[PDB]
Amino acid sequence: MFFLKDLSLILTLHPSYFGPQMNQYLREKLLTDVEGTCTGQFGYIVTVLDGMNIDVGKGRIIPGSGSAEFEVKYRAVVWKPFKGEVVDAIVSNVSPIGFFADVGPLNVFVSTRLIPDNLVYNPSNSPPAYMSNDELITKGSKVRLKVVGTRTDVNEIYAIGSIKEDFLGAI
Amino acid sequence: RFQAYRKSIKNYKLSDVDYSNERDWIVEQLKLEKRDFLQHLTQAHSSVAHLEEKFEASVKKIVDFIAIESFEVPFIWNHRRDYALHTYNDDSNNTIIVKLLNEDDLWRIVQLDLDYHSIHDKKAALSSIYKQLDLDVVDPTYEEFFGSARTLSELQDIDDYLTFNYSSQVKNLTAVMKRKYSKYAIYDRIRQDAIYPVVQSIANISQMRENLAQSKRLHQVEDPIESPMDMIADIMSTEKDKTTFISSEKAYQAVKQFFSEQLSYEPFIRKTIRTAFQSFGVINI
Amino acid sequence: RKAAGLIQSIQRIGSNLVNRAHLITEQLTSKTVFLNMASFVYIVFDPDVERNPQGEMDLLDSTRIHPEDYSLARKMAADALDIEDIDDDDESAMRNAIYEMVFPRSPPKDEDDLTFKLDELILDDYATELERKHQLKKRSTLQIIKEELQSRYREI
Amino acid sequence: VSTSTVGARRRRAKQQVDDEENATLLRLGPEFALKQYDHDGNEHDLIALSLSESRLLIREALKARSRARNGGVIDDDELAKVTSGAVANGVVKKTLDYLNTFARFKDEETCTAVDQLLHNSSDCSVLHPFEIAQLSSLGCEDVDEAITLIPSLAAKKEVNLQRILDELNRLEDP
Repeated sequence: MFFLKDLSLILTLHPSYFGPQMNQYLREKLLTDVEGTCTGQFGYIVTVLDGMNIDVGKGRIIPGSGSAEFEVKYRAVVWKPFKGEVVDAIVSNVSPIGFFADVGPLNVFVSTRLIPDNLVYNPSNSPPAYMSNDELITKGSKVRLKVVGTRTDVNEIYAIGSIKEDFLGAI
Repeated sequence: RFQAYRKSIKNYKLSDVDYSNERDWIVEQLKLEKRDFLQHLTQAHSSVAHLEEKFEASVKKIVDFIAIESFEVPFIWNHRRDYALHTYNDDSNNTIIVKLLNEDDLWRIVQLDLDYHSIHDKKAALSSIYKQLDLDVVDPTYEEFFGSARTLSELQDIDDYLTFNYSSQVKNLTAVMKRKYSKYAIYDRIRQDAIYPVVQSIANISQMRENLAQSKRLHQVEDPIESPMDMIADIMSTEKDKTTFISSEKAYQAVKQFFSEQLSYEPFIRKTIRTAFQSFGVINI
Repeated sequence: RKAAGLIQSIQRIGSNLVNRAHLITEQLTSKTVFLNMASFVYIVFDPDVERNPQGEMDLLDSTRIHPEDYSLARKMAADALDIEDIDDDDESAMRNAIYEMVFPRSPPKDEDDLTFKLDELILDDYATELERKHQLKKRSTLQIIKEELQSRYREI
Repeated sequence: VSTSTVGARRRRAKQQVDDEENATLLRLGPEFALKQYDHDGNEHDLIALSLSESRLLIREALKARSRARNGGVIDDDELAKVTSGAVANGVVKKTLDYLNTFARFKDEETCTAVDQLLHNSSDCSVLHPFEIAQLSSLGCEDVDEAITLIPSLAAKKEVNLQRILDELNRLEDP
């Protein structure tokens, strides 16, 4: 789910960049170091609002190392999945152990043990799919799934979905 | 090994008709795959008549062994290779051995029999679906393309054609509730709407199918006495109560898209395009 | 799984298997599995134990010849010996004929063993006779049998 | 890396059950609590975003940045290529693809009307912003379906759920 959050970043600048263009350079450095990153605490930062008018304040010189430390506060759009949430998805891969879907930047893996039994995996089909009499879910097929668990990594998030309840599966 | 191969196969023991169909499909698959080998054998050994007929007989016998008698490949190759080679005598009556098959061909036999056992369930499902449709008149296109159906792609084409041209009937049979939106609901509305007669008047479906199958003109597409815009606007004005369209241009676009869907779901166009691409297509990156 | 169960059953029964038929008699396997695996598993024959004619350890069990073709191998051996006294149903005489052919009590005076005389037999005639009697294409099988008699398990 | 405006949170002895993330229970954790603080420390509400609002905001910000980088002189692929960073480019491409392929409302005025309906409504004055975002995003059609997908709305039976759903379906472009 997408949100607006007020975040802050600590930026350290080498003395070789102490020029008139210091502020703009700090802005592009912030944009390059925040746009697209993935933090387990917050999720995924997709964009920074008002990216060219961010206040940086006054940097403090670190005693003994010369480099200046800047405290940058900004508002950004953040997306983070939650346990027990039902969202739309697009299937990216089909495999005997289960199928992998994509919910924005997040890639969700659904095991066969969380798939209804009638959706038997068909490897002979082109492309291979988990199909039933009235349902056929393959690569590129819209699916509505509920996120059950989320795994936190260093700079990545792994989520597990399920389609075993009602109003789920193919859409 | 056979148990591992057949673990996913719930229904294995086919009927005699299905067994013969499997043998024919396997023979055709090998002939398509080993066309170069068969051609070289026929060209080099042109003196012997119907070498490929003996090849088909040997393939049928090998399939019989593997399926009915459950014989592993090395046992067949070490104790039944007499069937796999045809000993003919030349004009000098010298005994010449002709290695019709190799062990790799027996592995191909196993893979092909597994493939046909897989597609047999799909073809039975399509047959059951058609029987549930229970058409008053048997669709000639259905029979013509089902008789020549070999690949699962053609079975999928049959399914798409049947579902498109009987969307209301298929939906009723499903009914005979999760609010999944039928992608053919708009086309069903067009069928129910007063503009569907115009879609008929564009061209006769049966005449179109006959002309396409013949590949030459059997009937001439008769142009209606009034223009598409004229007829659409006239019917909209005279049936404002039932014409769900807002503007005549919207009805025109709906008729065009319905005709496009009708043409797209025609199995013959898809089959011809697939054959052309498989024969003369190129690869670009 | 099947090999593990088979070796466990063999170990429980005894130290070794006597002959291929015991794979069926001792309930060691089923029918189709035995038929498939029959020729690919063997027991090393030993002329020291051959002394008793009643030896259950068949000599053909140390060859690629299928157990279903042991009678055919015996018939070919009788054909090579050129002994017409034995009919086609005296299996004990066929066993003694194989005993003499492969392990004669008296070594041959010349260097041509009795197994060499199998080359004088015409395989095409026997194949045609078999195909007429029971509709069997077994000429390659007869060739393999002759090869096995000429050398037991030649390296391939 | 980035630090939230909420700090402190030192050691204690009590342990609470409203700490684990759960969408059904509407327990979003401390950093996503209902009450937030801005850079001035004033009171602030949690700001959820539906796919329509998120798409509008991301498109506006990206096109503003693209215009600024060109000296103030539409395609999603070009707009994604505007950003810097190959991984960032891929992430924004994936987000844009998701938003485009599931955009219920691609028009500013439709989204504005939807937000006005979901905010100014007397029944919706109690609705959690997460519930509002889920309703505007999933595009549910039935009261039972919405309740099954959103367990929180089951306990809120003072909501004109069916007519609001029909209003959303009407506003949804067919």
